[PDB]
Amino acid sequence: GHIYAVGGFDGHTHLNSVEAYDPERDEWHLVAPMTTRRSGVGVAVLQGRIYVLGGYDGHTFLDSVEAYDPDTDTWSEVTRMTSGRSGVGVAVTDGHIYAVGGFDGHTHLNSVEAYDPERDEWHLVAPMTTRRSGVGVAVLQGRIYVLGGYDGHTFLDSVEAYDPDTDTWSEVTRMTSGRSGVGVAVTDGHIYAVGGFDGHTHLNSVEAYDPERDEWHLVAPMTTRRSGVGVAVLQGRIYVLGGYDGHTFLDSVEAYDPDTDTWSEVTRMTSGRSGVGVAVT
Repeated sequence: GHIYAVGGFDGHTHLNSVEAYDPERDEWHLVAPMTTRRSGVGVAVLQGRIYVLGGYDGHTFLDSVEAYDPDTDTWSEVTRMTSGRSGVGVAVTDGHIYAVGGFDGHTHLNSVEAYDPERDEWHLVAPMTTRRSGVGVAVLQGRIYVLGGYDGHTFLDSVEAYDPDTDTWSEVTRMTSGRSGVGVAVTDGHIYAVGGFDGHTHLNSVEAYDPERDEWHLVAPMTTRRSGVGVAVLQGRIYVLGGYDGHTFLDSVEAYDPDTDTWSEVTRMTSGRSGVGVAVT
């Protein structure tokens, strides 16, 4: 597999470029660009295609969606979401894509919508309790976990879980820190919350959720403090890409091996990308 880094902001330009990472060659290169510039974009993989949704293009908050097919190196339009959403979280489960929260240009949303492949149409599902943009989303067992974010007032440490079978939300133990712009990975039965911004500092800490014990614990921190990051799991390793450290729009990438609790540097992206979306396919 490859890691795809989608869009983002490089400090001057909202990007429509997309690049792919090969972990054996430890190299990044551009692929075909997307049609729309997008930072704060949500990304998911459904039946081998990469779906990119929402974001901000430099002028407008987007409700538009596009899909990439790696085999043909071609982007195709997909039906629009019910609302524009930047800083949106994205989950795939049951053959559905969920878009969670986000900022529509005026307010932070607690609404959540689902993409129905029966119809190529989006529709709202039950809302979360808290409004959240810059939110991290993970699928674990059958449930969608929503972590952190920003609600317009508070940098959130709270976590909620969605059950798609019942279209209902439940509370989960809060994280050790508020984390807006947080990255999320699931590997080996744990959810990792990576980085973020807590209102005073960008974070290099990383914490892991054990669902057996409903407990968060810190693990080894990354080298660079980062919010607006992309996170991917590939070949047992957690890759953290891009983001913003409070000064610089980052092109740096780090990899974490859960078996050694060790972060290692890997090759930089072709561009700095904050608010970058990530897919593994």
